[PDB]
Amino acid sequence: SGIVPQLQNIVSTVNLGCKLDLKTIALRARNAEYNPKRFAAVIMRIREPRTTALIFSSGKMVCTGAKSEEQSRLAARKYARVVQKLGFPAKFLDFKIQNMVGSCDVKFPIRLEGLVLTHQQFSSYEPELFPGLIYRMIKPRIVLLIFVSGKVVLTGAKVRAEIYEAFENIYPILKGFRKT
Amino acid sequence: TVPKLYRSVIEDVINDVRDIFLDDGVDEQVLMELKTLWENKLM
Amino acid sequence: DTENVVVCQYDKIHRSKNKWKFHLKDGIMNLNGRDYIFSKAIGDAEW
Amino acid sequence: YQLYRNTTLGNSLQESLDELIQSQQITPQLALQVLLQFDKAINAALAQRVRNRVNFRGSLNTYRFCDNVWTFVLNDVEFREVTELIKVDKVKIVACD
DNA sequence: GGGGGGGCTATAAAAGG
DNA sequence: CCTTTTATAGCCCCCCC
Repeated sequence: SGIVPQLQNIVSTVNLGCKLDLKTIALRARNAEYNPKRFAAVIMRIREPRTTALIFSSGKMVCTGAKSEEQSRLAARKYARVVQKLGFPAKFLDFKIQNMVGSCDVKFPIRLEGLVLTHQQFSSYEPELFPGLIYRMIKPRIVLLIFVSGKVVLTGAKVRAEIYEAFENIYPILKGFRKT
Repeated sequence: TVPKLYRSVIEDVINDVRDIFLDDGVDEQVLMELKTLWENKLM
Repeated sequence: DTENVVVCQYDKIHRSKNKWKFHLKDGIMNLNGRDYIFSKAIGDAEW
Repeated sequence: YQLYRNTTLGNSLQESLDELIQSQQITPQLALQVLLQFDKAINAALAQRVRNRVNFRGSLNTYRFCDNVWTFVLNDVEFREVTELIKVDKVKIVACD
């Protein structure tokens, strides 16, 4: 296909390597939320790259929302620099992408009920519960959400190749169920 | 309808602290100075 | 001249993506130097 | 809520008190007691007295939430009250629950 | 009253009390 | 479990137009 899955979300983690005083961070940093009674971490956002971080008092952090590996690492570097500037000796240890989400359109309708009937060992489809068919691919280990509209979501990837590979695998299967 | 609320609040506060000033041994004149200082600062 | 400020209490603050909606009450505002008051204030802003 | 102390009303009060404290006419404790009385009075007057609605739109520059208190900063805002327009380049909003 | 806006449902993954 | 993110999409209820 001249069809290329576009990355939509990446979740990464990194270890700042030092304990953090979350109250201080919430009071001095901009665009921060801290409500320990409901969630133990500070929630901070930045506009470029547009992402949301979850910062724990342990010093570990989760970065979400970026659309590229480089944007994910950059964003996390910025969050770490903010914390750094507030006076904490933050490091940048073991950065790692944990999940990647892609999406695309095959440009044609799909016979979902047909697909689930013939691929009972990889998928499940309950229209009343969720309008999308869930396909658990084994290689690569990726989960796809397939809709009758032809729109496809791929998630569970650790690297970009798994996303592309999973879509190349599913495309011919989907063509086999196009809607006349 | 705003100057009204302010008068309203100043009056209530002044009336409500009179006894405290008295219990502290502060001359009621000081209380009136407070109200005056306060009202004029608004202007 | 003025530091435009609003001091109030919130009923509900909401966000979707970068869309925020504010449901405020009992507020005293000082805008452009003048003083205002509201029992309820509803606002919208993009972040 | 010691929320309404940094308002025109509340600040003029504190300034007046500081003078009296400065000229030793009242003690700090008494001043504190007066402010406490003010809190009850302004809060009570707002809820029972005022009763109008306002509307505003703008771009959110920053937000913060800690100790259950929201602090925003909007830019190019437009405060709308039936009788029209109030435009401001910047406004800071502090809100207690 | 209704619509539209919010929420629910489903998917992956990390953080740590 | 709490929470965040994001593509996708049907059905639910409710607010105040």
